[PDB]
Amino acid sequence: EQKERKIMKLLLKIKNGTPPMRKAALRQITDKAREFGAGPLFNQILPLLMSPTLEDQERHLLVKVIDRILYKLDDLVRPYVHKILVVIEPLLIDEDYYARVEGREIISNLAKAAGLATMISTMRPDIDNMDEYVRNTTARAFAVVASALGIPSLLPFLKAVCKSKKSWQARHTGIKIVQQIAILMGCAILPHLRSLVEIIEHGLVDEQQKVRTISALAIAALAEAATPYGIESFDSVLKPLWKGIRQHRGKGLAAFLKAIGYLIPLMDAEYANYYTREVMLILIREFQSPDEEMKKIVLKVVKQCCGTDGVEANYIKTEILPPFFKHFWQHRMALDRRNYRQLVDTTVELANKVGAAEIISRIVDDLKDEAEQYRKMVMETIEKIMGNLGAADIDHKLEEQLIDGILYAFQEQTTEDSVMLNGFGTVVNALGKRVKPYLPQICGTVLWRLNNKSAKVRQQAADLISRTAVVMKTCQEEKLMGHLGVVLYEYLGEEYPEVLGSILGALKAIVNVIGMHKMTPPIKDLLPRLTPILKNRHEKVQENCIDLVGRIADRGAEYVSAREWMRICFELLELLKAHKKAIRRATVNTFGYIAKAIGPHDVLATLLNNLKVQERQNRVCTTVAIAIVAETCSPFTVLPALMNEYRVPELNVQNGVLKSLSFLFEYIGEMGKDYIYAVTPLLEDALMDRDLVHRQTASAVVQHMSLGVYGFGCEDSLNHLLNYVWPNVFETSPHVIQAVMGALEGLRVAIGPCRMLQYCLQGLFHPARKVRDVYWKIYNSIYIGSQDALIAHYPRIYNDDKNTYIRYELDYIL
Amino acid sequence: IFCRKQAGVAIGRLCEKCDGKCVICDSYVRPCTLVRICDECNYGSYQGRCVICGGPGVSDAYYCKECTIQEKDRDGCPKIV
Amino acid sequence: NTNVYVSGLPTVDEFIQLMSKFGIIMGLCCYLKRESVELALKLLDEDYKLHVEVLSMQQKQLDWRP
Amino acid sequence: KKLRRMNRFTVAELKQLVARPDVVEMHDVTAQDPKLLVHLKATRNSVPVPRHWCFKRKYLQGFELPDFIKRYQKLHDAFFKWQTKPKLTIHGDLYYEGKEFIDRTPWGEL
Amino acid sequence: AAFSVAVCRFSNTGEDWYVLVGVAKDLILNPRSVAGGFVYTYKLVNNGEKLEFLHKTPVEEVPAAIAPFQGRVLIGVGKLLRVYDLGKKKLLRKCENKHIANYISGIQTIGHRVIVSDVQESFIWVRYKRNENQLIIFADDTYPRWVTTASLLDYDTVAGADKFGNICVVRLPPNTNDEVDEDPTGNKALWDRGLLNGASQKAEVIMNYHVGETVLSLQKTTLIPGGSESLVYTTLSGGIGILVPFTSHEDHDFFQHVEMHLRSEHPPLCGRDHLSFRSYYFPVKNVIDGDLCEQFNSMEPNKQKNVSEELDRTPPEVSKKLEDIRTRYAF
Amino acid sequence: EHLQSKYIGTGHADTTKWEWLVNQHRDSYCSYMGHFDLLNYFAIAENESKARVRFNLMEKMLQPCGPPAD
Amino acid sequence: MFLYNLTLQRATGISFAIHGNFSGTKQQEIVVSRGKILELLRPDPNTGKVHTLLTVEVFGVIRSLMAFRLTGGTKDYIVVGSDSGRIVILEYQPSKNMFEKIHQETFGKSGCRRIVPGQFLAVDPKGRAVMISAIEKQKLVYILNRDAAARLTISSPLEAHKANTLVYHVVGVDVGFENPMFACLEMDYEEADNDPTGEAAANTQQTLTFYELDLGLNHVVRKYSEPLEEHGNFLITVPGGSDGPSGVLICSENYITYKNFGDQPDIRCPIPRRRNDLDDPERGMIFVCSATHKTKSMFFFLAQTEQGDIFKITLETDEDMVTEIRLKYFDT
RNA sequence: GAUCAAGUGUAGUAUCUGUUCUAUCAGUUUAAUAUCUGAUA
Ligand SMILES: [Zn+2]
Ligand SMILES: [Zn+2]
Ligand SMILES: [Zn+2]
Repeated sequence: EQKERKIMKLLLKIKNGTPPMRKAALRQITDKAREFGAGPLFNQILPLLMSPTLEDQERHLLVKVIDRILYKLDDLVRPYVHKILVVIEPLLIDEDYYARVEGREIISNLAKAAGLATMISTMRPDIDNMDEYVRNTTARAFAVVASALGIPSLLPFLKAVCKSKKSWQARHTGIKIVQQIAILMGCAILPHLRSLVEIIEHGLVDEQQKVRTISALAIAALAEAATPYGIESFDSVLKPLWKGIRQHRGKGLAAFLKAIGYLIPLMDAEYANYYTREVMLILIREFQSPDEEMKKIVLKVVKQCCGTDGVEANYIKTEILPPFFKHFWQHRMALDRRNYRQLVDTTVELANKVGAAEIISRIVDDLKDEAEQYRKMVMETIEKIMGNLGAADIDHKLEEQLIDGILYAFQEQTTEDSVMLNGFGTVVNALGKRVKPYLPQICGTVLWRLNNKSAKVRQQAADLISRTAVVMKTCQEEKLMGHLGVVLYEYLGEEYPEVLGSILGALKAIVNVIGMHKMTPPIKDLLPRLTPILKNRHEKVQENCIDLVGRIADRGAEYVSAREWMRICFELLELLKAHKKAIRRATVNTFGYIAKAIGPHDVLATLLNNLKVQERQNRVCTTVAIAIVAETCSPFTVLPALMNEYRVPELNVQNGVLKSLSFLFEYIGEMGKDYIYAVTPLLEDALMDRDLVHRQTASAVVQHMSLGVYGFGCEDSLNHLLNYVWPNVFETSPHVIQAVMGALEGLRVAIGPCRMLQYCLQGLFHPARKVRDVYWKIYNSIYIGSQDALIAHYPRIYNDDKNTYIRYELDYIL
Repeated sequence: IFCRKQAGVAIGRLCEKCDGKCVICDSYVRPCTLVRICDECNYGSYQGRCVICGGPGVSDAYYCKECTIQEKDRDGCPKIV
Repeated sequence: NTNVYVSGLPTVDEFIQLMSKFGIIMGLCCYLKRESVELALKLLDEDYKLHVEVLSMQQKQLDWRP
Repeated sequence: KKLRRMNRFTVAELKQLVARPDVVEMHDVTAQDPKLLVHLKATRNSVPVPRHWCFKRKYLQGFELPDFIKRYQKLHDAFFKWQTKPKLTIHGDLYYEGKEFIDRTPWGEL
Repeated sequence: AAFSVAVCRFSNTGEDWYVLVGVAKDLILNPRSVAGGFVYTYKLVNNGEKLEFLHKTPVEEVPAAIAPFQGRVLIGVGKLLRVYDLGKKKLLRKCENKHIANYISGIQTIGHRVIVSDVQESFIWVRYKRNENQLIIFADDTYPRWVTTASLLDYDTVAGADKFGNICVVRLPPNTNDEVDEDPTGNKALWDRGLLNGASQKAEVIMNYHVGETVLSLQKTTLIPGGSESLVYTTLSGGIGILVPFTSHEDHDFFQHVEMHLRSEHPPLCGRDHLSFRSYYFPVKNVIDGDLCEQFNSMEPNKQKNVSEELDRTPPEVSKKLEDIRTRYAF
Repeated sequence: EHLQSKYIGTGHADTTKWEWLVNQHRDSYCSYMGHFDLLNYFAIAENESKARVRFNLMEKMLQPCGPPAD
Repeated sequence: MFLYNLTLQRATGISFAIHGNFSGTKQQEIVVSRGKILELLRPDPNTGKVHTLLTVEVFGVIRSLMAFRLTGGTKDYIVVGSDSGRIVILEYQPSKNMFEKIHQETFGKSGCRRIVPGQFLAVDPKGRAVMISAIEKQKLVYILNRDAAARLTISSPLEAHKANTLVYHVVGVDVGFENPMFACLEMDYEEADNDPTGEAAANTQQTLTFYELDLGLNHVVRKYSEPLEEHGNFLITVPGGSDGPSGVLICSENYITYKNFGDQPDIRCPIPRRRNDLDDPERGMIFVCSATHKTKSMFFFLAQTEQGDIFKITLETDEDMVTEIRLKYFDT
């Protein structure tokens, strides 16, 4: 009895505590599994698996137990299969993907453990069950049984089941299993495909509507899994499907149409023609069908047939499009999101084959429609088609209808819709140069919506400017872009940051277009307005404001004072280390522009004075800033100033220039090659110095110099620096020794493993353990780093009495 | 400590606060190689975890250039544990 | 000298937060270090129009200890 | 047990057994393999262990602006016109406490 | 087993030509042992169409390299470098040097300088003191290299190749002195000494490059009439390649930028880093891979555009500048 | 550090001459097996087939330096 | 001394060759490794002459090649093992005359390393799985699947590492559509390292181990392992399922042996020697390389000795059991 | 330089004040010392 309590203790140490406790306890259960026995152990495990309280990760760990005990127990599980299975089976039907895959995993392991004959003998009485739910799970159980074991192994059982004359429920479940096998396995079906089709094939012909339905769904699932291969396997079922298509009705026909839709993409171009035409006689009739399930199918079959290579673009243009537009492109279809997405997709695929203009010309008449949701549907379709195919196909007379309708739809939607914003931006960007005649109408429509009283509605108008200002450049740009910008300049006082971010995102788009002299709110008025906005808490505002101040610095440096730029740099300074990636990247780019704007000298003098007087947070920000002023502008303008700060006889400023140099070398990368010789003597002083933090961060400079200059020569200067790094190998402070290991791992790359080995050899067998520990730690980094390179560099070691240590193959001559 | 199981097909992710940092060195300079994590570290709740802190991942994790050069992309699944 | 005088002011609460950006502080201000005075004269002048004219643990705020 | 610490070569014996008696230090005798150690100390490009490894004190518990900088265009030319390589130490010249105190045309020039 | 050969005249015999062939006797490769060796001398006769055997001279270890030097022959027997006069019945050992670290694979000469290829310890520079009858080591490399072959580029510079598919160029630093003594009592092997357990002066490695494959020949030559001079190499997989000097930065810094962009835009097919491959045993130094640069022409035009834009050029100008450098030296 | 133990052929302060040389020889033979040109060189030098050179190297992997010291 | 490297004559030596429908057409090409270069050859079946279609410097050390095909596919992939430490799958794109990198999966550090995979590459004949194996300890298996679009998909690697184990060769065993199996000739070296006498080295035997990949459970199990009478230098995959009896020929010193798991006995044939051979009698004989020819109703192997003599090898079968190996001298 | 007590502070590392160190051998230990554990005074 007490050993069952040990199972509790072991379960507890898996379900709770540190990972080695879990690992040990699992090892204990699994090796003890033979003694515990399957009966007691599953009487105890299955209650946890049945508990509603069990988390996903608890369940996953319990599965990681179940796999191993099943492997250990093996044949011992055979009496308990029935009990184990009924607790597990519901997982196969759980909506949670992970609960589901876990159930499949443990049925797989249970099926490897228990003999096939026992799985069959367990689940066979459920094949014949009256409940479709029991049959459904049983079908999913057997599919997993098939997956774990060989598919051929289960075939002789399926061959008996699908011909089980005494119960349609049984024959039905057989074909459910054959469907579920295809859904589970995927393309792995293919070498067993004809064996599976030849099990189903008689079912399509059967006297029971249920069996015909499930066999058509099995054939759909097999065809889906086989795509694009395996057509030769289905040659059996082609005749039965047409003979059914011509005859069946309702959801029993929807099943056959589903099968056919998956078969036509498998076919050669000649058969694709013949059999698509066979479909349309019935599929066009089903376009009238009231049933939403049928309507889901026929759109799928249209998408599949017209997507197939064989079927003529002209055939689609003549026989598909007229009845399709008639029955589906009408107001009633916008009402259901399922039909909505399916119709949009189907229609975009027709466009991919037949062309943009053939579809768009049947749709655009309804951009001017009454209903918002139907206008949304057509707009989403035009959005997708012109995103895929562009404007090339579209007639001038179709532009006129597009743009008229697009403008009408935008002025019509009561509430800001993303779809209308997408559609309008896409179509304008696609048309490009062709938009020129309509620009007054577009601008007026935008400007109207930009003067609207609603926050969201103005956000959408500014977003639309943001997405399309590049097209608006075309002509009278100064006139139109400029007034849009003056309206936006008023909204720079926005109460809502969501909106202000878009105002800024629209202003940003204007200055990326306008020549800065032609700006309508002059830059002298624009920048002061932005300076308080830089301090806004909201991410979208900060991003667009910093990025906009960026373009003003880049493109229009001359319009504002040195001191104006200097104050802006000093405010931007902390944003270089902001939490958000976007805010940092904007700050880095734009500090780089403003450093060019000011010129490097006084911005650097200001940064070096800040580096002496601030808290660690803002001091690290200045090290980032100084490096931007080096990569941008000139590095040679930065290093002379840093060299002078190091001549100040104070440990805190000196330590500061070492952090500045360490980041400068990380940041400028390959540019560092020009500068190693100049910075070398500073690093000698720093690395000879008594201070622990000088030697730590001089080592960090050497890491970044080394990794930055790899392959550009300079190994002379790096060998020289290694003579000052290397003595620090016996330092004991965590921070200095990790920085020294970092430097050595850098120099292994830039000087190479040969040199690093030459520094290790005399210490690997040195008398003192504290030398050996340190030298083997270094050697192991070089070895893991460069194992195959070391072959060339190992010294000649002479033979002993017992042992051969020469490498004779490398002594050979040719 | 780092996980160091053999990495697989799953891509490592980063939360907004840790966005753009290198998992190994915590530098924000020059992301170069996509981080790859082991299946166990990317399963269920573990799926979508920030490599550095385990938060919801808003972006793909990237090993820096300095780490890629040193072949520190190769040590195994850099999920911090 | 690290002492600085300021004019064109609006509270002590505003004043300390406003001036903290030019470096550590131990109307009139007193910075730890002289270079804060150069920063104030460059930047806090004109920043209303603002106008500007001329222990261990406290120094250990400027340290680069890891 | 102290016994194996007695089961060692004398310095005399190690000095005579080896190709290079000038690399044999007092401490070398006490190694787990003094013959491998002395061999590695004699290899042609190998660098000695930092001498302070046996000192009771921690390693260091006992700047001038380069001439071309010190000398826009001027600041470019310091790096791209008149920059001289500093005195560089050779491979293996480790720093320590007291360290400071027939035609001849080159092939493949430009 | 013949391992070395030379054709030469001797000062004593004047016009008469000789073929000297160095032979190992009963060489076992692994574990290595040998029954010493021989140098066979033949008098070349009948306008160099027949070998008239003259004498067979025994030696203690394989005479692995032979090099004619100042009307006498320099033979490297194991680790011993010896000058041999023709003699009449046998070669006469005028001088010997026993300070070479290991087995000698090759011997090049220029003026009074002798460059000795050690099997593992790379290059040793020796001067023959003519009046004093001494071979003096005056410089060595700072790396082990498993040298296979060597070539003299100038009086101060050696191109070498090794068993690990590398090429290097090693140069004597300016103001290296070859006028060096060896002490008649012993002082220069006792008190006075060399650096790091090698010679007192060191060669600089001015070039390193992993060819990717073992080189057994190096020759400085012009491959085309009125083309530029080049360093030609050959390999065990049957490759032939060249290393050619850039004449100016207008070439060098351009091809440097081309190589940088192709390393990222067109990375190696089987997943290697290119810089890592060319840096296999030592970091790559002063060589640009034209085998990578000429892949520009094999990129899709999408990449050719993008790479050429980052080079301030159109793709035809890039293709032409690639053709121009090949045709200047190579065919 | 502990994690270095994931990698065979690393060492530590009580690594012997024999342990270290056996790793150098095993790594060398694996390098010769991979480097096609280095394998070419040995096949030509021994006058032996590349397939027998590879086999002889694999046979040498078991006890490349002779038995452990004692 | 700035220098520009140019190849004048590409390497001509071949170290690996694989054959397949790399173009995805009726005709066969050969992909050859020249170590640093990957090259595609077409033999014209009319003119006889062999045309080089494509040559690519791969700036790496190619160490293994396999052709493989997904079940149902018309076109062969090249899978490459290299010093890179990344498994690379290439598809030849005939229209663009280029090798296109379909996958690149990373598992280790670069160089020709002892414990990092790349030296040995084995693919399942059906193309379901690929195993990349290091000389020592580390072996990794990548499952291969075809997506709906028919683009190749590579599974995450499954670890199959056995410490202190040296692998001499790995080949995929043809099990038909049963779970993929790989076969490795392996020797465990732990005991030799711990035995001062050296007896353990002498008494260490190579084993043939079959590793099975249970596709369902995503794990690789070391399912059978067996000591060989003598050391094999390489393995040959024997055709399986309908095509043949499965199993693997071990080529060894003086012998060729057929083995299969289960009730199959060992069949062993000595390698026939040259009559009047002038060679040193102490010299054993190995097969240096092999080709397989699989035909609609039969198969045979060609195996070449160190002397250059090719033997045609056939296997007689009764039921699914091999009963004898037959060797006919073919050509030199 | 080792070693004991006390204050103080940090994500972590420590700083800082007040003491001890006087003879040999053996064992433990170390590169050698030392410390530590016994013995002789
Ligand atoms: Zn990093
Ligand atoms: Zn992980
Ligand atoms: Zn995070």
